[PDB]
Amino acid sequence: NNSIPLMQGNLPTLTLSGKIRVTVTFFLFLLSATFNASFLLKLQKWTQSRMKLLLKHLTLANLLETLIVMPLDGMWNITVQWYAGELLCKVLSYLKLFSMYAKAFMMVVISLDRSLAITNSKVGQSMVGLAWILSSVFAGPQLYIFRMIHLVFSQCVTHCSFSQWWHQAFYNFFTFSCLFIIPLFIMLICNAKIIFTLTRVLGIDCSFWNESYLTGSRDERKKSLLSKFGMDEGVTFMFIGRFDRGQKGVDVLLKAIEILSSKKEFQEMRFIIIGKGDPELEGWARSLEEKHGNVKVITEMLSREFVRELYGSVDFVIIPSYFEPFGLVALEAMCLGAIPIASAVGGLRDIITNETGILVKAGDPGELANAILKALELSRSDLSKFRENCKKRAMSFSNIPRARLKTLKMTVAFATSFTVCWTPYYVLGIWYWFDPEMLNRLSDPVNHFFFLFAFLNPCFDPLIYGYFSL
Ligand SMILES: COc1cccc(-c2c(C)n(Cc3c(F)cccc3C(F)(F)F)c(=O)n(C[C@H](NCCCC(=O)O)c3ccccc3)c2=O)c1F
Ligand SMILES: CCCCCCCCCCCC(=O)OC[C@H](O)CO
Repeated sequence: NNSIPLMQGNLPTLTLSGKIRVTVTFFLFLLSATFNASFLLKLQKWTQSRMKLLLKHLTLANLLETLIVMPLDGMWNITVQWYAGELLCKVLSYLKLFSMYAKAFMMVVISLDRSLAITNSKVGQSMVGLAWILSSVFAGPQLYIFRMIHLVFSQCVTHCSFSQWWHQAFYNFFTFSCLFIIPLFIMLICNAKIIFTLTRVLGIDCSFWNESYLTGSRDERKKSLLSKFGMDEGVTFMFIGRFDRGQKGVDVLLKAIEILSSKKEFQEMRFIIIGKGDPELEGWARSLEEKHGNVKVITEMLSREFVRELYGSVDFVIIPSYFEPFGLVALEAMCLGAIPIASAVGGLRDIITNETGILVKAGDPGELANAILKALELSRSDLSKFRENCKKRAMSFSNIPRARLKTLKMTVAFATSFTVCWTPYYVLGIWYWFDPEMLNRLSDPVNHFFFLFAFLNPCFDPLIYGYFSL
């Protein structure tokens, strides 16, 4: 009853505009074929690494899915009758699923290898072998379950092949998951990690944010700055952010300061808080600026050159944020030698280790107060190895080899192309599965369009490599 026309078209006859549309499909077939062909040749002529090893097998599955499904579904078997024989109906139904299982499992193997590469052997080729293995084993049943029926005219269908209704439901469910949904799952997850890396890497201009441009010794830099402002020398914490309520944490710091205000070791501490935003939060800071001469507040925005000034002079960066999935202030800061004190709320949770700063629970004014107190209790011993750890840790987060970087940006493009182009094709597939009478509500122009939109992905893959090839 509720099956899927995987090898059967839905046009009683061929309209003139149908013959126009098949010619237009022939175009996209030709763009795809000659391009993945000319990209395959580029690869062997460039063989006379592993990221090349995987692009060959992806492009090989691209060519294979283009040569099999574009003529089958787009040019030939588009009417409701099967014009070949029973043998070519079981072989072609096999090759159709085989070439699509293979294209997906290649995007899975690349998304998996590159997600690992952000942390030259045999494992490289055992992945793509498994990909061709699974995709050939998963398409096996299509040889037995498809048959040519002539009850009139002939068609290549699964009718009267499964017994119970559950035998067929689980088969088509298995086809959908292992064709699109499960790969999309594995892909989106692996490419989510690569997105975090790229954001950090392409987000720190290390050619600017580095300590080679500073002048002289670090404590000279601090004396000179602390009297530039107009306070005397002491342990220095700094905050630079938008004055926000429930967002960046300036209220937490301010209340933490007022806890630390009438205290025992408050006299040794300097605080430079910087930022503009809501107005009631500035009057709080600026009132602590008149009650205490070791609290400077700067709401005028500064120069790019003067932020690097401070990161490599202050003793600590207080980063009391509520939500910070990337953490670039902490990486600029650490790149210049400053020690971070931040709330474990995202990238700060991942960026600050045990020997690279002090993490605290977010949103608590106290506890931050005790962190600021722990930080000063460990300043009596001169922290030089402590600052080199942040310099090197933040260095790695912000820096990536050029070569491994283009393949990183490449993989994210491959995935987005697959996610974008194949999602409309396959949801109408699952939509049809739940309600077959949905087909009676869709154009021939839009059925044709979402067919072409899907095969934009495999013929633009070669374009994605070439683009990120400088
Ligand atoms: C496990 O399920 C699977 C597995 C693999 C592929 C398909 C698969 C998908 C996802 N779509 C997308 C699609 C629809 F489903 C329904 C409406 C519109 C579209 C559109 F996006 F194209 F607009 C296809 O069109 N075909 C083409 C398929 N006819 C095969 C013969 C060629 C033709 O029909 O001319 C078909 C047509 C209409 C309904 C169901 C199947 C597919 O085989 C599939 F359903
Ligand atoms: C847009 C269609 C496909 C998109 C694939 C995105 C993969 C999902 C991971 C999202 C991670 C994220 O933080 O997204 C934010 C990104 O900076 C958007 O500009």
